[PDB]
Amino acid sequence: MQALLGARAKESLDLRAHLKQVKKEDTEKENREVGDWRKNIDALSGMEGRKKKFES
Amino acid sequence: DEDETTALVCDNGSGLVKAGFAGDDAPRAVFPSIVGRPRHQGVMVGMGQKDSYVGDEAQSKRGILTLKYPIEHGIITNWDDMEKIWHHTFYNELRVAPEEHPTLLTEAPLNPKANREKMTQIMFETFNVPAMYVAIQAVLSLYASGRTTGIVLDSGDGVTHNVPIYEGYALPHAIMRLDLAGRDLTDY
Repeated sequence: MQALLGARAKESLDLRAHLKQVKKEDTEKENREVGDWRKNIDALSGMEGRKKKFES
Repeated sequence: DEDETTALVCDNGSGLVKAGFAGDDAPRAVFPSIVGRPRHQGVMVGMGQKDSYVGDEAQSKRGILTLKYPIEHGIITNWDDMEKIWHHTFYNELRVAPEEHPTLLTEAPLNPKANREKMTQIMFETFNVPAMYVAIQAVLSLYASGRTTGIVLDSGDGVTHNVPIYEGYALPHAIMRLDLAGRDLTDY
């Protein structure tokens, strides 16, 4: 009498687990573009004088 | 007297003319934009004395001269006096004959067209300059100041052009030309 509710609840879980496993495998396999970068600055602390350009 | 055929630069304002050669960081000499003329009757014979004096000569002998400015609020109207100033400037004091050097002149972007046209005509026809270029004060000011972007408010002797430039581009709809300059401040 319960054989089908077991089987039906399982079919739903197996499909949901499949679909989530597919997106999770890519989420976990590669993760660099999903991260961040230093984005550093210039400051010009070595600028002890004027440049060679006529504009400086 | 120069050892290279560099361009010449001559900043002919309504006040003074700054001039020297291209590539330097300063004019080599500064002359007033003046041609002077005696307003007195000569008394002595054999005194020399010119019909007109040019540049620093006009100021040096000014005690009896009326001194006129060929340029009014930034525009040349007396080209004959301009030619005298340029000949003196280029040949006697800066020691650069324009025939052997290309020449750059300066002006506000809204300076009436006759200014840029007459200056170009005189350097090519009376000086035989190999090339010409009339430059705009707003461009020249941002280069001198190390900028590509900014507002150039040139509170000079003649007219103030107030010209914005961004990333090297003119923004002409935002130009505010004002008929106020150093000559008026002096008059006040």
